[PDB]
Amino acid sequence: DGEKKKLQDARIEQQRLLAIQARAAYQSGREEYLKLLLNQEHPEKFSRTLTYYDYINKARLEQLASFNETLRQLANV
Amino acid sequence: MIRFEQVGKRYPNGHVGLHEVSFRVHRGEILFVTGHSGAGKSTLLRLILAMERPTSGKLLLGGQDLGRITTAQIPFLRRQIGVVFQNHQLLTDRTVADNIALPLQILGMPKPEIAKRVASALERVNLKEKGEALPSDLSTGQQQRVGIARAIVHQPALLLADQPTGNLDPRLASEIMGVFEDINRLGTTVLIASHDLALIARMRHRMLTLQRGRIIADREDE
Amino acid sequence: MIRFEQVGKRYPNGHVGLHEVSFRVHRGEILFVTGHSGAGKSTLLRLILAMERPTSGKLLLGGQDLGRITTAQIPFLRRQIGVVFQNHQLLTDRTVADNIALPLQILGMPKPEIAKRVASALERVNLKEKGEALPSDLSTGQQQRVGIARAIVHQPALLLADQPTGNLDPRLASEIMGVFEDINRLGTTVLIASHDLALIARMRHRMLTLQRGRIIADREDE
Amino acid sequence: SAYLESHRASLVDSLRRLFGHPFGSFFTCLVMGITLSLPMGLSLLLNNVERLGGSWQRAAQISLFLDLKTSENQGQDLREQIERLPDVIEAQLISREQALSELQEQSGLGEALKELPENPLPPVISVTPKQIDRAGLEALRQQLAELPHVQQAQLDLVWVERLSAILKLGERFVFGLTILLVLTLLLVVGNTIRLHIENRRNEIEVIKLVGGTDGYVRRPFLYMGALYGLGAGILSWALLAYSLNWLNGSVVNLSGLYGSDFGLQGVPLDDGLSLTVGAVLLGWVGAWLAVARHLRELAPR
Amino acid sequence: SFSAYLESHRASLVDSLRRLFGHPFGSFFTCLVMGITLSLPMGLSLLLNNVERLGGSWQRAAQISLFLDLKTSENQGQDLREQIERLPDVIEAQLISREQALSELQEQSGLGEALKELPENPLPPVISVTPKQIDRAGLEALRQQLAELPHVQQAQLDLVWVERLSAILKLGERFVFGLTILLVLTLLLVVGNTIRLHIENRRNEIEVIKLVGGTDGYVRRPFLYMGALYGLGAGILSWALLAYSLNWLNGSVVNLSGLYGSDFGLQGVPLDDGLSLTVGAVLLGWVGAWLAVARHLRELAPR
Ligand SMILES: Nc1ncnc2c1ncn2[C@@H]1O[C@H](COP(=O)(O)OP(=O)(O)OP(=O)(O)O)[C@@H](O)[C@H]1O
Ligand SMILES: Nc1ncnc2c1ncn2[C@@H]1O[C@H](COP(=O)(O)OP(=O)(O)OP(=O)(O)O)[C@@H](O)[C@H]1O
Ligand SMILES: [Mg+2]
Ligand SMILES: [Mg+2]
Repeated sequence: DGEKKKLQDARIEQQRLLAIQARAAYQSGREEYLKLLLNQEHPEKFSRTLTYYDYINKARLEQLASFNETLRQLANV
Repeated sequence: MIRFEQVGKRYPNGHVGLHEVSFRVHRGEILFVTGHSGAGKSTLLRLILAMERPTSGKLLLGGQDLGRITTAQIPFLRRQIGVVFQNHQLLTDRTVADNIALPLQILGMPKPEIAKRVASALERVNLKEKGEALPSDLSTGQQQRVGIARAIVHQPALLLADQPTGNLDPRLASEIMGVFEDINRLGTTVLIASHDLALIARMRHRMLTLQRGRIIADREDE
Repeated sequence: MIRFEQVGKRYPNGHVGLHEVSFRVHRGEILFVTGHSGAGKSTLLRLILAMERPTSGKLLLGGQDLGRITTAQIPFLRRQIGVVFQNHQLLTDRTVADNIALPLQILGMPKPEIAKRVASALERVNLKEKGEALPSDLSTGQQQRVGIARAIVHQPALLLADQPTGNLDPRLASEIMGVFEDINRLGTTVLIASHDLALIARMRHRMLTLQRGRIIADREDE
Repeated sequence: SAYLESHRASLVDSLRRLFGHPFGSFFTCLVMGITLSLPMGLSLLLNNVERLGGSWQRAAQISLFLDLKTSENQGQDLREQIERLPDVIEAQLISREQALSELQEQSGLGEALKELPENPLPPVISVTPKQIDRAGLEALRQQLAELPHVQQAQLDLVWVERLSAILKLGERFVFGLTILLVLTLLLVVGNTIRLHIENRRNEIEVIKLVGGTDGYVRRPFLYMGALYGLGAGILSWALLAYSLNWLNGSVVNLSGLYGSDFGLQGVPLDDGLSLTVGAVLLGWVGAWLAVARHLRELAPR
Repeated sequence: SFSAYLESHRASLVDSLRRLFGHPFGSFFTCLVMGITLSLPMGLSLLLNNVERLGGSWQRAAQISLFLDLKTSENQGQDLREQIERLPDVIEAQLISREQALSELQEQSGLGEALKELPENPLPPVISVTPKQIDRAGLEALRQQLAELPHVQQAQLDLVWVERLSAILKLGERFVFGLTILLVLTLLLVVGNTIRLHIENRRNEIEVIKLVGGTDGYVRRPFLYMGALYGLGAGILSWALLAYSLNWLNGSVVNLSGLYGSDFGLQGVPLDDGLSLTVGAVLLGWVGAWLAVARHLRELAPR
C-alpha cells in the first residue's frame, strides 16, 4: 500500500547520513598521536573519537535492523 | 756526649760513599773535620741531620738512636739545629727579616720581640742598611751572611754548618771565625767543617781528616 | 775593546751597589779582583753579561756597543761566552754527560766527537769514577768543577767564570788554577774572582781591589 | 696560642702573592668558574621543568568506557579509586551531554542525534595517568582494564611502550650527561690545583730541612687553593644569572602563546650560597691530596 | 744549517718521550683531563648530526587534509598529488584511495558489518602534505589556495599550534647555540691554563740555558712536543669514551625505532672525522704552547 514509500525514503536519507558520518569519521580518524601533547587539547580527545565512531556505527545497526524487518512484512502481497 | 760508633752508607746507585768511620764527640767539643775531595764529610753532616739512610753500621746522636725513627718526629730534632748548607736555602721574593725568622714562627715566641731579635743579629754579622729587602737584593757573600745569621739565632744547643766565608774575604772572616769560639765558649757543640787549611792553622783545636771514606787519614792535632 | 768609562748601575731600592768603574783590561791577561762583603764585583762581571741595563755611561765590547743592546743580537754574543756562576744549579734528573754538552747542540757539532770531548776534559777534574750520573749523585765539591769543566769544553773566546775553590781542597786547587793559564795560552780573557791572598800572590796578577764601588784602590801590582 | 697568628700571616701572604702578577691569577679564576657552571647550570634546568608536566613529555591516556547506565556519583567514586594507584596523574569524569557536544564540534556537523530518537552514547570516565614511568607497556593497560563494568578499551600504536621508549631515552640521556660532566669537573679542578703546587718546590724543602711540620707547610697553600673556589663561586653565580635571563627572552614567546604565567627563577640565594661553599671545600680537598704527594717525593726514609 | 735543525728536532723529540715515560701517574692524569673536556663539544655535535637524519617524525605533524566529494576518480588524485609537490614548502604528497580508506578501518573497531548495507564506499581519498619549513608567523596564509581546488569538502585544521611549531623550533636552535658557544669557550680556557702553568712550572731550566746562549725555539721545543703528545693522548682517550657511550645508548634508540617501524639507531664514527678530531687536539696544544712561553721570555727579557 502506501507504507512502502515511507520506508524507502527513510532508507535513502540514512544512507546519506551514514555517508556523511563515515566521511566525518575519516577526518578525526587519521590524526597521528604526535599531534597529541600539543595543540591545547587533552590526550583523551583525538583518541576517544574513533571509539565514539564505533558507538554511532553500532547504534544505527538496530535502526537498520528495525527498518529491514518491517520491510519483509510490508512486501507481502 | 755524642758517641760516634761504626757506621757505613752504601748508595743504591752502586757507589760506596763512605767505607767506615768512628769518632768521639764530647759535650762542647769542637771539630774541624777536613779531608780530600772524595771525603764524604758533607754527606756525614747529612748523616748527622738524619735525612739519609744509615744503611750499615750504627749512628748515635744524643739520647735517641739514629735509625728506625718515625718521619713525623724527626723535624722536631731538626728545629734545634742551625743547618747551613752551601746551596743557599732562602725563600725567593720575601723580606730579608723573615729569613732570620724561619725558626722564630715555629717555636711560638711573641711578635714585638721578633723585630728586636732580627735587629740584634745584624750587627753581630756586621750587616747594616740591607733590612726589609729581597734575598735577590744582596751581594753573593750576603746570602752567606744571612745564612750564618740563620744559625746563630735562638742559641741552639747543637750548631752544625759547613765552610763559612768560602767566597768572602779573610779580612772580615777572622771576626766571623772569631764569633764562633764565643758561641763555643757557651755550652754548645760546634762541629764546623772548614774545607780550607791555611786560616785554621793559627787556632788551637782538634783536627780530623778523612781519605776515601776511611776511618782516620791523619791523627788528631789536639 | 773592553774598556769601561763612567758607567755604574743604579738600583731602585735604598742601596746602590756600585758608584763608578772605569778600567781597561788587556787581551790575554790573567785577572783577579777582590774586596770585602760590601764591595760590588759580581755585578761588575754581570755588567759584561748585561741581562739588565747599566743605565749610566757608555761601555764598549768590540764593534757592537753594550749600551742599547737588542734581543735579536744578544744570544750570538751569549753563545760564544761560557759563564758559570756561584749559585750552583744544573738540569735536575738527567745525566751529567749532556749537561757538559749543553752548548754543543746550540753551536751544532756531529755526534762522534761529543763523547770524546767529555772524557778528555774530565781527566783534570778527577771524575773518572763518575762520568755519567745525576747532578745530585755528585758531591757538593764535585759539581762546581763540573761547571768549571763546562767552561773548559769547546774553548770559548771569552771566559768569565765565578769564584772557584768554593768546595775544593787547597791541594787540588793548584791543579785547577794551573789549567787557567793553559786555556789562556792562546787569545782568551780570564776573569777569575778570588779572595784568598795566599794563593794569588804567586805569579803575575793585576789584583783589583774594591770597597763599596770604589774601583781605584790598588795599582797594577806587576 | 701560636695558631692564630700563623693563620693570619699565611692569609696575608696569599693575598700579597695574588697581587703579584694579578693577570695570571685572575686567568686561573675564570677557568675554575666557567666549567663549574656546567653541572650546576644543568641542575637548575632539571629543577625548572617539573612545574609543567601535563602539557609536556607526559600525555598518557587510556580509553576506559562505561555502560549506558551511568550515574555521576559512581564516576567520582572511581576517581579516588584510581588515585590509590601510585602511578596516575589525573582523574576526571565526563558526562553524557557535553561529550555529545565535543564530538559534534569535532566533526563540525552537529546532527548526531537528530535521526535516532533515543540516546545510545554511554557517559564514560577519563583516566589520564601521565605520571607513569610507562615501562610496563600494554601489560599495565591490561592490569588497568580489569574492571567488572568496563566493556572495551583501545590503545592505538601500543603507545605506552612507545611512552616507555621516550621515557627510557629521557632518563638515560640525563644520567649519561650527569656522570660525564662531574668527571669533567672533578678532574679539571684536581689537575689544576695539584699543578700550581708543583711550582715553587724549593720553598717546601727549605723549611723541611730546618724542621717544620705538616701543619705549617699546608697553611699558605690551603688558603690559596680555597680562595680560587671563592673566586669561582662568585663568577659562576654571575654567569648563571646572565645565561638564565638571556634564555628568558625566548621563553615568554612560548608562555604567552600557550597561555600561562611561567617565569624562570634565576640565582636563588640559598643555592647561590651553596654554590660558593661547594667550590671552597673542593679546593681544600684537592690541595690536601696535592701536598701529600709532595711529602712523599722527598721523604727521608 | 738544515742538518743541525733536524738533529735539534729529533733530540727534542726523543727527550720528550723519555719525559713522558717518567712520572707515569702524572703524565696519564693530565692526559685524561685533556680528553674529557674535548669529548663534550665534538660529542654533542655528533649527536646533533645524527638526530637531523631522523626527519620524517619531525615533519609528520601539521599535515594538511583535503576531502573530495562523493564521486571518486583517481586520475585527478595523482594530478593533485604532483601539483602540490611542484609547489614549494613541501616534502612529499601521498594519496591513499577509498579501498585503502576501507581497509584501514577494518582492523579498527569501526565500520563493522556496515558494507552489506552500503551500496558503495563513500569515503573520499585524502592528501597529506607536511611543509618542509615552519619559518615564522604568517604560514596560515596557505589556506585560501588549498580551497582553490574545485573539490573541497573539509579543511579542518587545528589553527592554533601550527604557528606555535615555529615557537618550539628555533627555541631549541637557540638553546643549542647557547651551549655551542659556552662549551667551546670553556674548552679554550682549560687548555690555555694548564699549558701556561707548565711554563710556570720547572722555571729554573730556562735561565741556565739562556745566559749561556740559546734561542727562543730551543727552549720552546721540549714544551711543544709536550703539548702535542698530550693532545695526541687526548684524541685516543676521547675515542674510547665516545665509542663506549654510543654503544651504551644504542639499545634505547633501536627499541624506539623498532616500535616505530623504522631502522634507526646510533651510527658509527668516521675515520675522516676521526683524523680531523685528533689534529685539532694537536694544533690546540701547539697554538697554546706558543702563547704560553711568551709571558715567561718577556719576564726575563734583556730589554
Ligand atoms: N746519591 C749518591 N750516590 C752515590 N754517590 C754519592 C751520592 N751523593 C754523594 N755521593 C758521593 O759522595 C762523595 C763525596 O761526598 P761529599 O760531598 O760529602 O764530599 P765533600 O764535602 O764535597 O768534600 P770537599 O768539600 O772538600 O770537596 C762524592 O764523590 C759522591 O760520589
Ligand atoms: N737588586 C738590588 N737592589 C738593591 N740593592 C742591591 C741589589 N742587588 C745587589 N744589591 C746590593 O748591592 C751590592 C752588590 O754586591 P754584588 O752583587 O756585586 O756581590 P759581590 O761583589 O760579589 O760582594 P760579596 O763579596 O759579598 O760576595 C750588595 O751589597 C747588595 O746588597
Ligand atoms: Mg763531604
Ligand atoms: Mg756578588
